[PDB]
Amino acid sequence: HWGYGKHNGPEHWHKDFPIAKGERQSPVDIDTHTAKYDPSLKPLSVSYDQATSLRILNNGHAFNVEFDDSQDKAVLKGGPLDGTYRLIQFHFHWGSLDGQGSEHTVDKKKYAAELHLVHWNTKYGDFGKAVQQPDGLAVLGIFLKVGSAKPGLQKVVDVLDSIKTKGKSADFTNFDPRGLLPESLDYWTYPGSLTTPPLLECVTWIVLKEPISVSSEQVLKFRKLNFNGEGEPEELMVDNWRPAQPLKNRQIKASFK
Ligand SMILES: [Co+2]
Repeated sequence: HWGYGKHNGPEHWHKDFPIAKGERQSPVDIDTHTAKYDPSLKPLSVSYDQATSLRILNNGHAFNVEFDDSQDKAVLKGGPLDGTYRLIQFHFHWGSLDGQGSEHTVDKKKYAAELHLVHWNTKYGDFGKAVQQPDGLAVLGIFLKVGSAKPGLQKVVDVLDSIKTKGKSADFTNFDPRGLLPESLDYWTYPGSLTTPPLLECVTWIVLKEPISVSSEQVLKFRKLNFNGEGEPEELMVDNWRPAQPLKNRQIKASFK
């Protein structure tokens, strides 16, 4: 099936998913010298106080921390968005080396990892309907660099041993995603896609300018996860990132001067 390996990686995905060569694919390189400030934009509103995390799952590609999205508990509004977008899950993309791992790049810079907080537009009723719409999803992307530890990440790191292999899950209640955010909510935004198959062009991307720092120990534990299932030869879960795709007929807008 699709993956990040030697014979099924991003360069092959177009055979099964021809939209991989589409007009609004993600990620992209963010050129800070061509993105333009848009005074029409508003501040982001991140309302995560009532978030209800449920479970963490190794899906064979990354791990998802899943939320109750059956009410407006953890929502994203404002910015470029019209309406209300509910948090369904977050996950990360990361490298085998600290010099790669992010999906978006900034002036061609790769970060060590990238956090995706995935939200769907409540006007479409559920996630599966939302991904069929151009304005179905809002993904808040946050870069990770290696430096100091991120205290709010540690609960995630310490459950990883329990979900080492594909298809394992564990209870993951009472996790506060606010502990993953940087100080600033300044952002870039553009229209794009899911970065994994089916690569649907349903995402308003909101990529924060300020990275968070995680420690070398935290990243090393991410790199101990496995793509494989239990009882199969070990394939470390690293380098689960798609490279930058052509911008084509899009503009990246900044919320900040
Ligand atoms: Co992602």
